[PDB]
Amino acid sequence: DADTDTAARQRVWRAFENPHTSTMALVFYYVTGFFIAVSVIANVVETVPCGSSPGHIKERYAVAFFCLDTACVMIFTVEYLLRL
Amino acid sequence: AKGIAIALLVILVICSLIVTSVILLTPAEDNSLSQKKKVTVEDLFSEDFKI
Repeated sequence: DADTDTAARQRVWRAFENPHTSTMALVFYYVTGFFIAVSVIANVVETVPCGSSPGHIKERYAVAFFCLDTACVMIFTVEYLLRL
Repeated sequence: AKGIAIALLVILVICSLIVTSVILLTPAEDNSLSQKKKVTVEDLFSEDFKI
Protein backbone atom coordinates (compact mmCIF):
# COMPACT_ATOMS: atom_id res chain seq x y z
CA ASP A 1 0.00 0.00 0.00
CA ALA A 2 2.92 2.36 0.71
CA ASP A 3 5.93 1.00 -1.24
CA THR A 4 6.74 3.88 -3.59
CA ASP A 5 5.47 7.28 -4.69
CA THR A 6 6.53 9.42 -7.65
CA ALA A 7 8.57 12.22 -6.07
CA ALA A 8 16.96 19.23 -11.34
CA ARG A 9 19.68 17.31 -13.16
CA GLN A 10 18.90 14.26 -11.01
CA ARG A 11 15.21 14.71 -11.87
CA VAL A 12 15.59 13.19 -15.35
CA TRP A 13 16.91 10.14 -13.48
CA ARG A 14 13.33 9.47 -12.38
CA ALA A 15 12.38 10.06 -16.01
CA PHE A 16 15.28 7.86 -17.11
CA GLU A 17 14.46 4.91 -14.84
CA ASN A 18 10.75 5.41 -15.57
CA PRO A 19 10.94 5.91 -19.35
CA HIS A 20 7.14 5.98 -19.66
CA THR A 21 7.16 9.48 -18.16
CA SER A 22 8.75 11.79 -20.76
CA THR A 23 9.11 11.55 -24.53
CA MET A 24 12.91 11.89 -24.47
CA ALA A 25 13.35 9.10 -21.91
CA LEU A 26 11.04 6.79 -23.86
CA VAL A 27 12.75 7.47 -27.19
CA PHE A 28 16.20 6.89 -25.66
CA TYR A 29 14.96 3.67 -24.05
CA TYR A 30 13.47 2.34 -27.28
CA VAL A 31 16.46 3.35 -29.39
CA THR A 32 19.00 1.77 -27.03
CA GLY A 33 16.94 -1.41 -27.10
CA PHE A 34 17.06 -1.21 -30.89
CA PHE A 35 20.83 -0.75 -30.63
CA ILE A 36 21.19 -3.86 -28.45
CA ALA A 37 19.08 -5.80 -30.95
CA VAL A 38 21.03 -4.53 -33.96
CA SER A 39 24.34 -5.34 -32.24
CA VAL A 40 23.32 -8.94 -31.52
CA ILE A 41 21.96 -9.25 -35.07
CA ALA A 42 25.30 -7.90 -36.32
CA ASN A 43 27.08 -10.61 -34.33
CA VAL A 44 24.88 -13.42 -35.65
CA VAL A 45 25.11 -12.22 -39.27
CA GLU A 46 28.85 -11.93 -38.74
CA THR A 47 28.95 -15.61 -37.81
CA VAL A 48 27.11 -16.64 -41.01
CA PRO A 49 29.52 -17.82 -43.76
CA CYS A 50 28.15 -15.36 -46.34
CA GLY A 51 29.37 -12.44 -44.23
CA SER A 52 32.65 -13.33 -42.50
CA SER A 53 33.95 -16.53 -44.09
CA PRO A 54 36.03 -17.23 -47.21
CA GLY A 55 32.93 -18.26 -49.14
CA HIS A 56 34.55 -16.97 -52.34
CA ILE A 57 38.33 -16.82 -51.96
CA LYS A 58 38.42 -15.84 -55.64
CA GLU A 59 36.68 -12.57 -54.71
CA ARG A 60 31.99 -10.72 -49.44
CA TYR A 61 34.11 -10.58 -46.29
CA ALA A 62 33.12 -7.18 -44.89
CA VAL A 63 35.29 -5.84 -42.07
CA ALA A 64 32.68 -3.10 -41.73
CA PHE A 65 31.06 -5.15 -38.95
CA PHE A 66 34.19 -4.39 -36.91
CA CYS A 67 32.76 -0.88 -36.62
CA LEU A 68 29.14 -1.81 -35.89
CA ASP A 69 29.90 -3.26 -32.46
CA THR A 70 32.25 -0.47 -31.37
CA ALA A 71 29.82 2.37 -32.05
CA CYS A 72 27.03 0.42 -30.36
CA VAL A 73 29.32 -0.27 -27.41
CA MET A 74 30.16 3.41 -27.08
CA ILE A 75 26.46 4.24 -27.28
CA PHE A 76 25.71 1.88 -24.40
CA THR A 77 28.51 3.45 -22.37
CA VAL A 78 26.81 6.84 -22.31
CA GLU A 79 23.65 5.60 -20.61
CA TYR A 80 25.83 3.69 -18.16
CA LEU A 81 27.77 6.93 -17.72
CA LEU A 82 24.37 8.61 -17.42
CA ARG A 83 23.64 6.28 -14.52
CA LEU A 84 27.05 7.23 -13.16
CA ALA B 1 3.19 7.90 -28.32
CA LYS B 2 3.13 8.06 -32.11
CA GLY B 3 4.98 11.37 -31.97
CA ILE B 4 7.50 9.53 -29.83
CA ALA B 5 7.56 6.96 -32.63
CA ILE B 6 8.40 9.81 -35.02
CA ALA B 7 11.22 10.74 -32.65
CA LEU B 8 12.43 7.13 -32.88
CA LEU B 9 12.28 7.36 -36.67
CA VAL B 10 14.34 10.57 -36.67
CA ILE B 11 17.00 9.27 -34.29
CA LEU B 12 17.24 5.93 -36.10
CA VAL B 13 17.57 7.54 -39.53
CA ILE B 14 20.29 9.85 -38.17
CA CYS B 15 22.22 6.95 -36.63
CA SER B 16 21.70 4.76 -39.71
CA LEU B 17 22.97 7.49 -42.03
CA ILE B 18 26.02 8.22 -39.88
CA VAL B 19 26.93 4.53 -39.61
CA THR B 20 26.37 4.14 -43.36
CA SER B 21 28.86 6.97 -43.86
CA VAL B 22 31.19 5.18 -41.43
CA ILE B 23 30.97 1.92 -43.40
CA LEU B 24 31.46 3.86 -46.64
CA LEU B 25 34.62 5.58 -45.36
CA THR B 26 36.25 2.64 -43.55
CA PRO B 27 36.96 0.40 -46.60
CA ALA B 28 39.94 2.43 -47.77
CA GLU B 29 41.08 -0.25 -50.22
CA ASP B 30 37.64 -1.47 -51.44
CA ASN B 31 39.51 -2.94 -54.42
CA SER B 32 41.45 -6.00 -55.51
CA LEU B 33 43.37 -7.35 -58.50
CA SER B 34 42.14 -10.45 -60.33
CA GLN B 35 43.99 -12.96 -62.50
CA LYS B 36 46.07 -11.98 -65.53
CA LYS B 37 45.31 -12.50 -69.23
CA LYS B 38 45.24 -15.97 -70.76
CA VAL B 39 46.56 -16.93 -74.21
CA THR B 40 44.28 -16.91 -77.26
CA VAL B 41 44.77 -17.15 -81.03
CA GLU B 42 44.95 -13.36 -81.35
CA ASP B 43 47.74 -13.37 -78.75
CA LEU B 44 49.79 -15.77 -80.87
CA PHE B 45 49.05 -13.66 -83.95
CA SER B 46 49.48 -10.39 -82.05
CA GLU B 47 52.54 -8.35 -83.00
CA ASP B 48 53.73 -8.52 -79.38
CA PHE B 49 54.29 -12.29 -79.66
CA LYS B 50 56.60 -11.91 -82.67
CA ILE B 51 60.13 -13.18 -82.02
